[PDB]
Amino acid sequence: RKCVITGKKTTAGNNRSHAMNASKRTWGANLQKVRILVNGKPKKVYVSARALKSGKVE
Amino acid sequence: MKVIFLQDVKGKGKKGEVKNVADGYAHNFLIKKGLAVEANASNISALNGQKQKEKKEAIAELEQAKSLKETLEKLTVELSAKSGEGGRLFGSVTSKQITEQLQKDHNIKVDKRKLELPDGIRALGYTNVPVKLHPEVQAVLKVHVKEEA
RNA sequence: GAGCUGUAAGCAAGCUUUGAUCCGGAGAUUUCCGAAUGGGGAAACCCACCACUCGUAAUGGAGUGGUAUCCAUAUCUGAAUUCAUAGGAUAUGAGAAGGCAGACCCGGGGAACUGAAACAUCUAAGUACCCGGAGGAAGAGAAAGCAAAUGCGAUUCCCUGAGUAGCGGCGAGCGAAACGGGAUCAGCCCAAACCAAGAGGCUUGCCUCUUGGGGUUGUAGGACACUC
RNA sequence: GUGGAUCCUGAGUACGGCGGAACACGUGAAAUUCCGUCGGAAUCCGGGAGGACCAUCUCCCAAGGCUAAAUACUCCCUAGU
RNA sequence: AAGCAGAAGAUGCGGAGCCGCAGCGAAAGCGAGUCUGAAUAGGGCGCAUGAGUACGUGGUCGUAGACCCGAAACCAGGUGAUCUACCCAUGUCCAGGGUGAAGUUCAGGUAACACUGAAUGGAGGCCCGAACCCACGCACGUUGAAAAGUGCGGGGAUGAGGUGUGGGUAGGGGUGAAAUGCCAAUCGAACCUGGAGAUAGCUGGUUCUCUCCGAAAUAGCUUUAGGGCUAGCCUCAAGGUAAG
RNA sequence: CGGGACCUAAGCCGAGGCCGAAAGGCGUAGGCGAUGGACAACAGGUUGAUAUUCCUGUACCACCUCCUCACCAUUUGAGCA
RNA sequence: AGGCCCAGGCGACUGUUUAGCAAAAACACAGGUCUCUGCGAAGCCGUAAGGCGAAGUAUAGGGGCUGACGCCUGCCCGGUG
RNA sequence: GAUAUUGAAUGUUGGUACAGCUUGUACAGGAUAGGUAGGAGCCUUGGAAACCGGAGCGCCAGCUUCGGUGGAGGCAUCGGUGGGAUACUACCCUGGCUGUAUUGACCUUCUAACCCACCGCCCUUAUCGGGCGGGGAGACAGUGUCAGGUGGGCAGUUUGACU
RNA sequence: GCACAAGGGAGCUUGACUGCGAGACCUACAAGUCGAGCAGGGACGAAAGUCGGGCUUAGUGAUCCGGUGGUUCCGCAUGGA
Repeated sequence: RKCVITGKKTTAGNNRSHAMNASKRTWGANLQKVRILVNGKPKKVYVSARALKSGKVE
Repeated sequence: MKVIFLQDVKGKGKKGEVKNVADGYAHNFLIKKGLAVEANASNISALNGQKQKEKKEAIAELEQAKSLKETLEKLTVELSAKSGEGGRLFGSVTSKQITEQLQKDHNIKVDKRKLELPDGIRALGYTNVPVKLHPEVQAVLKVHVKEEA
């Protein structure tokens, strides 16, 4: 589960609430399963939104 | 993102109506329908080239046409047609007769619609025939008719 | 260079000065399982297909080789769908899976007991553990750096700085850097701009697409013109 | 080596708001860096840093890549303590 | 010091670096003065009554497990449904006797089936009772034959039934006709290895001899009362020295 | 004869594939998996240990001709499934 | 190979349970009742796929309370859902 | 709930690039005076005076305007006012409106993406998925971020001493 | 303990001041209490002389962290902040 174009994957980190508790948390990626012609043909794979805007064609 | 429209958005925009078109919807619709094309350096340069080419073509087409057309139109042309007593002409030389005259005499090759004459000359004299050489420029043709035999 | 066919007594029988046993260098062979790879599998078990060979009058049977998956190149096919693709078939592939040493290291996850005489921030600690990769070392590395002087010039590691600054329920506790002195010593290529050739698109006289020539810097450098 | 007619010097990136992590640094005035979202620059007449920030000054050209040497370890081998 | 040459050494180079000789003030800063202060005033800290530095022995302290043994417990990674709980697929077992439903046929009988009586009937989480299963009342055993039994009697025994084989549910969990029950003789949170030599203001132990001196069980504080700091009491060394 | 060169349930494995920090989980095709289904031997003796396996008789199941035989057919053409 | 009778309490009954102290008045049971759910049901397992519900479709499936059969479940919606 | 995935309209309320212009008195006064320069002149059949309706303003003084009937004269330096003179160029935003394109938001209908646990074909002996073709909704939902409310379902803890 | 008023009253005033402070009590520590006297301005009083809170003992709790006013202070190169 990562963007095929760039190395964008699910990262991890803490979740500091009031009193600075240290509950563990995960950070996802805003990626969608849209059609892109990464190869000679379209494949409908995951791709990051940040990379989708003004980037590779759909 | 910016696009080079190929057809109407709110009216035919083949001239490249550069705009901002909601990149998502822009891509989806314009690409699925071919309504436009990406506004990159290559496509922009191609559009500019095609546009300047057609502009110069039209400019030349109008320039070459107006000049000699008017210059020659400033000449005198004459023909002959029988007439009766009392000046009652036996016929009338319409635009078709004048077109045939200019085609067989001077070889001007002007369309019968571009050169029109509704009054239907019935007089045995001289007359100036305006012409729609250009939507903004026009010239007259000094036509003449005289008795025959 | 004269005892030796082990530990291990032997009982028996044999090899050795044409040179044994023995020592070292390079080789042959290496049943089955095992990443195990033809299929299955209760590890060392069972069952096959295609070729060559043995044998029977035939089956039946037996010996050698090939027959997993992923990935790269190429060839033939190539449905919905008309071309075309997905997909299928074939040949090349010291390519690759697995542990290893209970160690060193790069990164992703990631605790609690404990201490604070309780305890939640904090400490424990990015420790243990788990995961993926290689090397003999790995990481880093030639300043968009330090530094504030008639200034040093890639990283790395050692002594100092220093338990000083600073951080901290300003608690417990945590903890530097640079200068300085040392061990070593090496700096280099690409993109960009421009130019030669060709290809496709006609961006129709313009555009990018590929190999090559090119140049790499902050006293700014390169292209361009020229001197070399 | 000479000139600044003209061109280039690494973009969805440097950074910014939001929620985190590591830098001795616990969000504190918090520089610098990495992260996941959105916004988004100049490009030499330019840009970054000097522990918030601004002007002068000083140093350097990031968003491309490689680099042995001094460094850590021993499962094992040879010799010796 | 690092480091260089040197037998893993001593030695030589290496003054990079640290401490003292000047202190005061938070700091600018001043300087045997300085700070405070309006102020030659007064007072705080110092000199004038200079001695520190580097090694080695010993006492003590702080960080490492830190005096030796001792937990219950916590986290991470793994093994377990061959016992037991439930579920799934497929087989197997229930000797004998009794009861007698619905229904069906016939007879009576009503205008008509309603209704009654005879014949077959063999349903039942039916009855009594073997194998099998569960243990409920009592005795023996409790260093037993057995880390949960035996002897007598007891309940169910054709439907919520017992049982063989194979398979699934693995702990911050599963299962449970539900008791805090079972999960390999361990379960209010299974077992193995690591963190880990966890921590323990708690108990126990702490190994040769002589000699000089010689206490306490008291005050304050304390998330503290069986703990800890200061003071009180003891000892060792150097000074004032005759103050007690 | 109990099982393998016969089939299959639960369940597991599982190309491709879908998911997910990694490790990995799910699952199509396909295949494993009897505790099921189909399958050809029975009756008398033998030794100290084996026996519906050895000996003595009668038999059965699957398959091929070196031969044997009768049938059809060699293209509305036998035969196989 | 049955001791029986009189009378009351508890539980409609048969069944299940604290292996290894308590077999019961405990649990469940058929029944009643309230509530949720219109089908990619709701609920549940799982980070997500993928699955149970269910090769079901409101007379069907889940959750709570009471437990056959005869009579009834009376008042209060101020407080909390 | 905001944002990316995720836009097209019909109307709609602000602001931009074009546009349309009007609001102005302390009194003195014939009055409604804001000034700074140019100022001895201007409109008049492309028509005075008067008349009436409507639009606007307002310190209710009144003015202006536009719609038009009626038609040959109105206005102005100069006479006086007071701090400052009335005809043409402008501004100070005191004052309200309409049109075109973007611009952002509000509330409306459509479809393009997104979905498919709806189908037909092929991949393919496949109830997985994935390409095509129809239909269903559709800027929704799902997904990643940020925030608010609920949350013993779950986790780490605390609950003093003298007596 | 106060009638020599510390208890009553009448006038003027704010010493209910600023820097200090020889030396003492109490105290494990922190802390608390008295204080003649010096200097700068004052009040009362002709003067002397008194006034650094109440006739005297309880009327109040630290550190850290925050807020307000004044500063010959410092301010990560320079000048500011």
